[PDB]
Amino acid sequence: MNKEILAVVEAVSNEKALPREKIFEALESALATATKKKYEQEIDVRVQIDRKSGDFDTFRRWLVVDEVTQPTKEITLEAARYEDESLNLGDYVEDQIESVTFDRITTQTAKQVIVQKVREAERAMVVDQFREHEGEIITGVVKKVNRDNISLDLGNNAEAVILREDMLPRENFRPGDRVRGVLYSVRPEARGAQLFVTRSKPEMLIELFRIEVPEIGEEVIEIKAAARDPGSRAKIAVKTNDKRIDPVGACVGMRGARVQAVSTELGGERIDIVLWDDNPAQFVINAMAPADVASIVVDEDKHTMDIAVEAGNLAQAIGRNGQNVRLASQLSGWELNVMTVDDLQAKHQAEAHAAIDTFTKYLDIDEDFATVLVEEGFSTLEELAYVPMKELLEIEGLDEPTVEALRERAKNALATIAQAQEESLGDNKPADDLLNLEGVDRDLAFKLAARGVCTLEDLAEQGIDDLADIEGLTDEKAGALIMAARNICWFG
Amino acid sequence: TPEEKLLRAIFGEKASDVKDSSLRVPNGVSGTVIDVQVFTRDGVEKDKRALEIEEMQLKQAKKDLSEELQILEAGLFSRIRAVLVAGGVEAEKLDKLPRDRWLELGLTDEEKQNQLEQLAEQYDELKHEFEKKLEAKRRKITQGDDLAPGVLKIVKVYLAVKRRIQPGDKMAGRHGNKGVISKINPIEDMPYDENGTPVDIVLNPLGVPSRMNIGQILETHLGMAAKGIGDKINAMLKQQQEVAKLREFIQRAYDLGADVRQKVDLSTFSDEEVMRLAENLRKGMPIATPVFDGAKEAEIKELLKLGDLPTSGQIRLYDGRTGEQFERPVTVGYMYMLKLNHLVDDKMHARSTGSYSLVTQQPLGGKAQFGGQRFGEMEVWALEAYGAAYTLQEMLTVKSDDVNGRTKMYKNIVDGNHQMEPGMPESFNVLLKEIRSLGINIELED
Amino acid sequence: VTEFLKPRLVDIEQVSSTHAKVTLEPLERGFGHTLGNALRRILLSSMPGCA
Amino acid sequence: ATILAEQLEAFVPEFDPILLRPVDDLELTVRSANCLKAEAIHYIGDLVQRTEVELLKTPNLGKKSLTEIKDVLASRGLSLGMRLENWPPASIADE
Amino acid sequence: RVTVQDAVEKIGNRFDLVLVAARRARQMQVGGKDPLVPEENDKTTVIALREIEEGLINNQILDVRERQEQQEQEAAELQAVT
Amino acid sequence: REEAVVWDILDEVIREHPVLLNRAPTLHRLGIQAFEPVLIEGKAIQLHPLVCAAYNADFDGDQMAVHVPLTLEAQLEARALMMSTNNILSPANGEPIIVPSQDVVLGLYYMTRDCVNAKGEGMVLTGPKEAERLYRSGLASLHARVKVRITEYEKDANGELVAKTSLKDTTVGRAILWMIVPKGLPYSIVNQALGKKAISKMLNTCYRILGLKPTVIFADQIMYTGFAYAARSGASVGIDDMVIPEKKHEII
DNA sequence: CATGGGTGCGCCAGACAGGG
DNA sequence: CCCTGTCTGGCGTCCTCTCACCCCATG
Ligand SMILES: [Mg+2]
Repeated sequence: MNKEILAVVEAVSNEKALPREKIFEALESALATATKKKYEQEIDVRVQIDRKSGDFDTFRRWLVVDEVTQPTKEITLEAARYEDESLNLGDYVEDQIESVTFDRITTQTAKQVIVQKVREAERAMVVDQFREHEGEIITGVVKKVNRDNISLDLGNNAEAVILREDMLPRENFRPGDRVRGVLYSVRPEARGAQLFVTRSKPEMLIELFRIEVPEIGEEVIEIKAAARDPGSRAKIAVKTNDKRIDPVGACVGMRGARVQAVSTELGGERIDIVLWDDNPAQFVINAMAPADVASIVVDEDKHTMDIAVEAGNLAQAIGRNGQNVRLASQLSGWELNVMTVDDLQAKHQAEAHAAIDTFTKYLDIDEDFATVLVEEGFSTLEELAYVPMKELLEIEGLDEPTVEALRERAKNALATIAQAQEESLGDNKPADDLLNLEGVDRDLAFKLAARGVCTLEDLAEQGIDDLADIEGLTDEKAGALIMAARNICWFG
Repeated sequence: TPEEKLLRAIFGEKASDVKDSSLRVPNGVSGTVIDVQVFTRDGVEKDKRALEIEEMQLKQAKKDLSEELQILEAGLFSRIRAVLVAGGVEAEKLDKLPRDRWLELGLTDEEKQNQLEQLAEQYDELKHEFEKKLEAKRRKITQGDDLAPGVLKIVKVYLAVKRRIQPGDKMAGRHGNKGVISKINPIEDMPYDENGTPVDIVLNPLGVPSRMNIGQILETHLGMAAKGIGDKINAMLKQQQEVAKLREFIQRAYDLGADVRQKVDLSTFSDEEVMRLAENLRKGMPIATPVFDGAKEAEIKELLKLGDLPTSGQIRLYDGRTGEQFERPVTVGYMYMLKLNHLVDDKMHARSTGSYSLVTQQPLGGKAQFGGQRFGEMEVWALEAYGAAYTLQEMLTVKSDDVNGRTKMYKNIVDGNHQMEPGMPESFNVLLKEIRSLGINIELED
Repeated sequence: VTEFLKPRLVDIEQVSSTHAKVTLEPLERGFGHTLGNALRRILLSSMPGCA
Repeated sequence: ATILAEQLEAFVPEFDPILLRPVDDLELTVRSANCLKAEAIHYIGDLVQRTEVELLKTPNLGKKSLTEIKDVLASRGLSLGMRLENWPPASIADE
Repeated sequence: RVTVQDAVEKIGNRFDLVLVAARRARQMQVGGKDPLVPEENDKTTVIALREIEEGLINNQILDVRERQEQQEQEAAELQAVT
Repeated sequence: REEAVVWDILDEVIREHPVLLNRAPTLHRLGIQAFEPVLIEGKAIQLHPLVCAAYNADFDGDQMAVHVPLTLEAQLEARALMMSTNNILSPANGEPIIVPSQDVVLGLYYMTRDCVNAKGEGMVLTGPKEAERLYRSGLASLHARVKVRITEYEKDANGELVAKTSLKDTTVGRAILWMIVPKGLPYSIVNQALGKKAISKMLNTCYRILGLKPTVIFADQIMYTGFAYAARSGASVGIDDMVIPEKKHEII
């Protein structure tokens, strides 16, 4: 009876490595809840278990509050202090109440609350101790297969889930099968699965390589990037600081044994291992393997790279359904355009001709001088307007007066283009002139400017009939805006 | 359990082992508790309600014997007043003194002082008899009662159900016309006549020529004659008519026949009994018809002619549903019908899964024991006579006898899988043990 | 006290052509007969027409 | 149905009274009602102006009787410490 | 459902009707197979006899479908192994 | 507790689940028959009247037992072997056991008969539908001889029903009862007076020609129209109905 | 306390005597 | 042994619903 409480507390404390205090607090809450259910009225109840005897006293708790909303469970601070002057806001006032007999009903409630406390203590500490597993490749047994997810048993009452998107496209699991996967997310949800496991994401590939390649687990080789088409093909980029170690050779292993072990665990996924380079162009050449790259052109402003290949290698460089270029682009972070050497030359000739036409049209220069600007690397009016004067003065035949005139023309051309677009739509010119009439929103100003009504004068000249087809403009609203425009233009 | 054994510590008592359970009673009947008896074997402590019943019956018997003494003393004093009307009467002096001394008044040695002495003998006998009988009645209430071997107290409770009528009860007349009442119609659907009154009960005519009880139709016609006389009395009395017209009509309704035995006359009833006799005749006039010397047809016709009813006994009747007339006018009247105590909420019974017998694992028999109906031998023959084979297999293996078979069946029914695992009847194993308990060696081969 | 079960034609199963079957529910424990009889007697004769 | 229906058309400021009510109408325990009467609290409008801290100073008013008063006031949508401007109305000042 | 006359017109024994309809109702109830006729929330017995009346189920077709959907399961197992 | 939601559950399980009704002295196999339940406010088993002649069940205080086929093969045996529609012929012979017993033959015998003068004597009617319309409106009598035009379907080909329409000199009641007869039977099955032997051979010829399902639905329509016109008949029994012979006393 | 010992049914049918 | 009379055994409808009462006796 008495000594049995101590023996139970000691057995549970030792077996679940849990603080005795946390078990008692929970038993007190369990007994309070079991007591509340025996009364027809909603009462507040505190239970206190004596830590030496295992005896327990049950109260009618009265949550000391400032304002009483529930007179059956709450008492004012003034009324609580009339019974005991030591009480504060948030304390409990008690009332001698018959403790519930410990029947198999309370026993079952106590068992359930202990089990729940162990889930939030023993199992929580087990998950904390398995900080590596929360991130590394956990191993589970398939408990249940549904259409949209697989439930894994990890042992110790821990359940994990693999979602349909987190599976490989050709995997078929049965109840009782062993499955490995990366624990990529732990969610403290009050309902559902708490442990989310992936086999499809790139982290599964990284951690399989960490286990299979000791040199990655010892931090001698680093995986810098991983790009993956799950169950089909992946690319990994590897670097080492030790010049004595070939990082690609280490990840492949003797006759490919290491990469084949990882591929076999991923259902026969093809894995390319590439050397990481700190030069983006050299890294993209490596990422494009097994296709040979002839030349690369880098557009830093668009964050894009044009990759020229021999006409025989084009199909290999793109890969089946663009898989090779897509995985290389995901691995590099660059947008990759794969074309032939002939197509790259034709593209550059078309861009050079478009730049020459743009410069000839807007800068009032001859085609010979526009060609020199493009040969010196200028492709946009913005570059010519904003580039440091020193770079323009390095061009053979440019003097300081001609560079100043060229920049002034480029700025005036950019301003003319801006004004043209601002009057064509409602960016600035029609967003101020046509939008002067009170009531004109930016959308209506652009709808007016699409009809050639660009200014407040153009609107003052319209009839209601000329504007009747504009979506969102009623005849009354059209008439009001035309009259507002006329009042400003003709009577201001 | 750990917590059930910890009961001593957390709360108290001891340990939760013996099943705490209060004898609660079953269902099927309503009622109102009208009378509770409590009998106590002597020596056992009377609780507070047994002392309440003891005080109650002490109080009732005390009041009853005291009222015996008071009522018989009132009759005795009325006798003393009746004797002292003559012979030394005191008209004013009689009620000046207390009433228990009505003997020493002025009166000589006659039969009257002798009678007052005899009444004094009776009065003192009643006094001492009341003393000794109240002592004996307190003894009878206070004592215990000899009872069964090893019983403390018997509580008897009298429920008082009020059972009305419903489709399924059995009613019958007095000639053999039985019947289960089949539908309790509304008022409007009843066939009414060209006065307005609905008929109460619609029998079936076809039971008359085969089941030859033609007496119920003569009883029906004579009952309609009786109610016709009763309606004419109710009409002559509801109009507040003087007693002369009531005397006329009641005399005409009581003569009415051949040489008969009755021969009453209302000229010696004196104008107050005739009103009370008509107060008793207004719901109908009772008619005696002795067994083999009864009322012939012409007398029924002459009594149906005294009321203004049709001679043939048949009124044309309208319909309640259609509101249009039934062709070929029908027979109405009054029949005296009896409710029999073969009710329908005493026969109706149903059982899914109840208790099972002990020696042969089959369900119990009866209704008070919550039992199942006997699927007898001729029903087994009638299912062999069809081709029903699985119905008979579950009718005598799964539903009845095999215990593992029926627990598998109950799990399979509450999970939606209609399927039986057959097994063997356990009563066939009882047959094997009874034949095997002789010198006979019965087995099961293979 | 004047609140009854107001009914409605839940379906008109018009069987084939020139023939319908109109079911009305729910009525009181006695109003099916009075509406059937009223509509039956009125349709039979009162309803006018030409022939 | 149209014929049969056409053949039948010839047949067919102390807040409010709540405040203006006496405290005895609140169904309070005989203890709580007698404690309020001892402090000259006659109307519901007088009770609603008093704070919980003021009612606890009243002789013989316990924490239990204060909880009863709150639960009863809450059942009527009233709370302790409401300020009524112009209470008592001049209609009550003459009793 | 009132009569089962055509379900005997298509299976002449009137005892094989009970076996075929019981086999069919056990496939529809616990095994989780769809009815081949659209129901009206009938129970599985009447849906079995309603499939018998259409003719699309008797013992021949049930043996054909059990052999083919047992060979399909063992074929799936063999192609999963090898 | 019997809450408000278990009665919908009960109307779900009762549906399409037959029960075995059984009279207590079962002598032959027609004394155990399987029905479908229809729930009753009450405490008494309502039993269809024609079926009573199989059970030897009157209603003078009789009791019956209900049994539930639990398993699925037993539900199918109750529907396919022991259903009450399947037992329409007695196994001892060829005679139908769902013969209409007592009220319904009185309703038919009063309906299909004749009298030498009634309302609508010798008028001519364009079909049985207006025969019933003349009976209901109050312009003719149920037995009044009349030429009607009936269309009897005789199936003289190999499974093809050939219509022949003609004018039969018949009564009003025989046309009203012709509205219930199925297609294949000839009109002369109702042209007579229809006692009990005649209605038994009516159901027997319907079973031999048109099979089982028209005979089940026609047995029900016989019972309904017999009960309805026996109610409309008002066929009582009086004391004057038993006519004493005037020649009886001289014979004695 | 524990144990210890009426005389109103009638037919069929085959086995056991009983003559024969 | 072949027929005759006697002597014992085996058997006689199915479901239900109440009730009442189950071994003395005693050294
Ligand atoms: Mg009977």
